[PDB]
Amino acid sequence: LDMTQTPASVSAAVGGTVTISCQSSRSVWNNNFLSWYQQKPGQPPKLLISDASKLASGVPSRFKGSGSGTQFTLTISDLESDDAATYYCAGDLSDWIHTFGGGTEVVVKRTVGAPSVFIFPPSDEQLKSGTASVVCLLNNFYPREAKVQWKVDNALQSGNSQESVTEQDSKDSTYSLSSTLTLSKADYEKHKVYACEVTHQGLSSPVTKSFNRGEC
Amino acid sequence: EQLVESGGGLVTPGGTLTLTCTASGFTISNYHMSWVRQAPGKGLEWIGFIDTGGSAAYAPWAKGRFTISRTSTTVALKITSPTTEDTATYFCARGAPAWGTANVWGQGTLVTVSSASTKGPSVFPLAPSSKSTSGGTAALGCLVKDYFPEPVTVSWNSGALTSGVHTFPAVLQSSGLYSLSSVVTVPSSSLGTQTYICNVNHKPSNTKVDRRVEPKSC
Repeated sequence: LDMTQTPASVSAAVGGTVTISCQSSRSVWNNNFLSWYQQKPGQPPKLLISDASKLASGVPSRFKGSGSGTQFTLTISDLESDDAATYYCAGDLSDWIHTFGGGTEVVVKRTVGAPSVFIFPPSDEQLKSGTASVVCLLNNFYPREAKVQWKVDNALQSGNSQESVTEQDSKDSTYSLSSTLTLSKADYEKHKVYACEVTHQGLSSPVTKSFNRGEC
Repeated sequence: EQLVESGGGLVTPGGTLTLTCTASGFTISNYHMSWVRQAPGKGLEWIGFIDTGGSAAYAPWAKGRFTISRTSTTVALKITSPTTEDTATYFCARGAPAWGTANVWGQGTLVTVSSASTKGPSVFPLAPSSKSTSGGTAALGCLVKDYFPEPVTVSWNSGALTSGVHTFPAVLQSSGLYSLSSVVTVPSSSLGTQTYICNVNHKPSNTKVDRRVEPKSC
């Protein structure tokens, strides 16, 4: 690659330090035409540093750029919860070669926390249209990995769910996850017990939330 | 200093789309302007840039498929014969990415390359209950189902409610339509008193929906 950024992911607790590296295939222009960016979901990337070490406006001094020629480093000291983001270097390698590194995810380390679990039945409105979505919410947990198992009258459901996970929260450093089970109205109304079973490092044993179709 | 992008949206494969950026708080003709794209879940990729004289340079992969131009007040990117591989968020960025003048970027606009039709969402309640409350705290939300293309935005109580809100990334369903949920945790003792309304906007279909979410009468 013209620009090799490593590692893919780096992690520290609040107050800690993370180090991100970028190596260009040939020396960048003026030996220091290298910038660093921070990007959060739904946003354009934000310039942190240009000219290898020069802080952009509004950027705290705890973001430190160093290096020259082909070898550059971003050191983030005094890590904050709001540093949870993906970071990119960008280089000008002369000959109009402008290129980005592949990016580095920064994970803020945090005390292990179990999810709070909620299950939601399909709405009557949706059922009228012939489809039933059943939703299980896993709220505010850490670390990211979690397992959801759907059961319908104790039959394990497979291949009919999809899940989505939020970015790490900028304040409390947790994740949340939603899982959606999709059935036809006809299949939904043929069964009683709907259960969401959750496995996570913060749980000594799986947590199950359930409802009985129709019941209050 | 601000860049405002426009011109994105849905485009049929092999078609042609053009994106435009204008500037606020600075004089756009005084700068190089770059275009950068980012495919869903992927990294940043520099497409090309254009100098103050109107001379453009491109990444090797981008040549012939992208055209960058400018006027005294605008800079534009034309996408030639798009495939599904060109589906991405496109940014206009001042200068070049390594340069100190690249501190100003447009918000980014999604280009979706697809033959499929625009479709607005249905919005369903995720109602609070006994299976949805723990320790005095309940959860509720909205299921925003079956829309195309991205994006949708969700607010609660017209932006007055932000604490404890989680709006999930959309999932592409096997039907080819998107779905997402937005949830919020609230006091269970509030469920009878307080009003909770999710405000859904799907600008691609110019669809707006307000859904009030309350415990189901059972």
